[PDB]
Amino acid sequence: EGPLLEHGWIPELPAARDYTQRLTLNLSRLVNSLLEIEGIKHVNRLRLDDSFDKTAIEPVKGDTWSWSIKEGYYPRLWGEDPLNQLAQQNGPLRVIAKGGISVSVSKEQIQASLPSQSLIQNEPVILAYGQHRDVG
Amino acid sequence: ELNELTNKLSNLVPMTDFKLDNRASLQLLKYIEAYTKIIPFNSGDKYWNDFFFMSGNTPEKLAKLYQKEIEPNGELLPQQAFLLAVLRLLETPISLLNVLPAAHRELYYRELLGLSSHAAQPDQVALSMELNSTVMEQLLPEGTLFEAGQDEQGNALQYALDASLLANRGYISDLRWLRNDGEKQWVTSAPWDLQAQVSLPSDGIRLFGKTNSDQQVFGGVLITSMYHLTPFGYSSDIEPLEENPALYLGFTDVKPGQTLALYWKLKSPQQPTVSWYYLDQHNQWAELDSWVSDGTQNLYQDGTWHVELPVDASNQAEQMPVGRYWLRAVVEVPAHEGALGKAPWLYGLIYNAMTATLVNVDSISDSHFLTPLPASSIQRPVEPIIVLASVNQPWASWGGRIPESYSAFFERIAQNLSHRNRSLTWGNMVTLLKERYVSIFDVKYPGNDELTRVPALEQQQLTVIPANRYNDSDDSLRPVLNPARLQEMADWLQQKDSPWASIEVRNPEYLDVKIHYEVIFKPDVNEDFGYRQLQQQLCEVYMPWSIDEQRPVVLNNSINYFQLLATIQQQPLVERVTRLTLHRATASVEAKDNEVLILVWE
Repeated sequence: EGPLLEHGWIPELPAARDYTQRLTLNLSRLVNSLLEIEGIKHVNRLRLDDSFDKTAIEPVKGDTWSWSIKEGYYPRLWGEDPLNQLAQQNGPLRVIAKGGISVSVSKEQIQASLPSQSLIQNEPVILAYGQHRDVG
Repeated sequence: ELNELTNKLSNLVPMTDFKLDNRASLQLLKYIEAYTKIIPFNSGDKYWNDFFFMSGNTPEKLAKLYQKEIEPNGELLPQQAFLLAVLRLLETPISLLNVLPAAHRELYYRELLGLSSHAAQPDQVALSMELNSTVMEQLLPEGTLFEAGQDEQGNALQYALDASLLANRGYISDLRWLRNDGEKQWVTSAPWDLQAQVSLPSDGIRLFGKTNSDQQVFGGVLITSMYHLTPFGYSSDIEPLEENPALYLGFTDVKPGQTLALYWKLKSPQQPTVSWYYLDQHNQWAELDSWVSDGTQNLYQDGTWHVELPVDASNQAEQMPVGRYWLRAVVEVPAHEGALGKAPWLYGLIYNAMTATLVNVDSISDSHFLTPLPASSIQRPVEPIIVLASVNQPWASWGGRIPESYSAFFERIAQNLSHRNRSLTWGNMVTLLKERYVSIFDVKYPGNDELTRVPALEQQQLTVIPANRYNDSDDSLRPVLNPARLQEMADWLQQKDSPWASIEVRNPEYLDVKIHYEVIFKPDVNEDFGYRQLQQQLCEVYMPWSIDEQRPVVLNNSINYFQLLATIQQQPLVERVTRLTLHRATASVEAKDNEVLILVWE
């Protein structure tokens, strides 16, 4: 339907918000996307540790989950993600397993279990020839 | 997996979930790939695994062709289609090997351990049998058969009476009571009157309730100090008016030689010890309790009771209507607060009635035992009795259970080998109450912190929470048993337990945790319809005992703040919530011991 896409087809759009105004990010929808996975039974916390003040991200009127990033910026939630944040056991993400045992992981171990995407190229569609017959 | 044999094989053996070989066909070809890469294809660096998987064929693709995830193309390499033909043969020794641990278990229970399986349980039904106008008396023995229709794929369902009643023409014309709510003023209700043709209304009347058909007894609004005016007519002499609610039954077209047999359909919270009185020609009530042989346990449960109507009981009498014979019933309701301490609920009452049990239990297929048989079904007997006019069932088919399936028979014997009919531990007390009693929804243990602080606490208190099918107190969200049958559950479990274990069951007090949430909905819905609809499923999940016909699902005392917040999000009409504001009478609230949480939305 759309324009010619050499890589993949995009039948559904991600519905990107406009960048004329500042943008709220509502995370109350996140929990069931987080509750989905097999080993996860629930989540215990959802907050930010005072790293929003550099661009004055204000939480909107009453709800704890939403935050509004100021005009130009876009979220980068964990920059240089596993080695900087997730593996180091500083706790940006604290896993609690069997009451309290609270196990952790390194950087390279989760990349093997990470889904690796595939670069796909879309060749043009043609009808190949049949056998030429001497009707002449 | 080989659907040609495994239909024949699964029908003979139970074939449980566990398999001795979880070896899938994709899992097998990776095992044969690591095997063939050792075997040397001669005088070459390449091995035999390059032969068996030659041209664009990986073992993940060959498993796709075998399981037919890919349509089978006409050209496959012959040494590969030789290999896929072998795995089609090897489904046969594997499928006979998976069927063996199901047969090893059944050999253990039946051959060595000697255990049997439960047979089908016949269900009985309330049956009211009215006569014609042509005769007065008609006798029918034990073992006459009534029926309605036929079971699917099998025989007809017959019902037989257990005791030989004799029928008489007559009915329950009048049911009225006096109740004593206040001093010096008493009210006179008339729910059932055949002479004004008004019926027993709305399927069930609260006995001694606010009917608004009452008229105050103005002869007794001041106590007498007229011909001695009392309720329902003039009395000959002084008669006491005691603080006891009592109901009067009006019998019609019955001769004093004949007997009367009622079936009461009752849900009573507590049993009232009743005494029965009948009219006389001297206008004095006499005791009837020698003649009553009741199985309703003084109006506790539903049951039949037959009374030969006593000799010298008089149709014509003072202080009562003259047309009908009358029976008095004095109810001693036990003193208790709330709607628990009130009267029975009285779904209905039928005359000339006697129960009827199922005749042949082995011939009937399992489809009939799944549901209770429907109401107003049996309308005729098997053998045509010509003087009979009609039979009818107003209610139908309590009790009766399925013949045991091999899945549920294994769960039954796995319980008997775990606790062995002694309630010695906390877990054994939880299941042993749950299998025997059908009124129990769940039992929850008394917590984690309680068993570790323990400065010599002998007394243990199991907190039972019942279903909405069997609750005596009139509260849908808070179901309570009466303490007499609640004490009887302790007396059953005292035998199984240690003699030093003083064990008693109670209902837990209900903590109310309130929430005040704001939530933005779909663009094209009104929020008041959206608030009410979302509240019902939220009331259902965290109070599963409240909604009728629910299987008992095990659920913890703790409610999580985020698992609550996610459960709101899975409704189809929700879009986004703002805040929850958990308000215990914002974090996750955990239930203190002997307490159960109930959500409140205002």
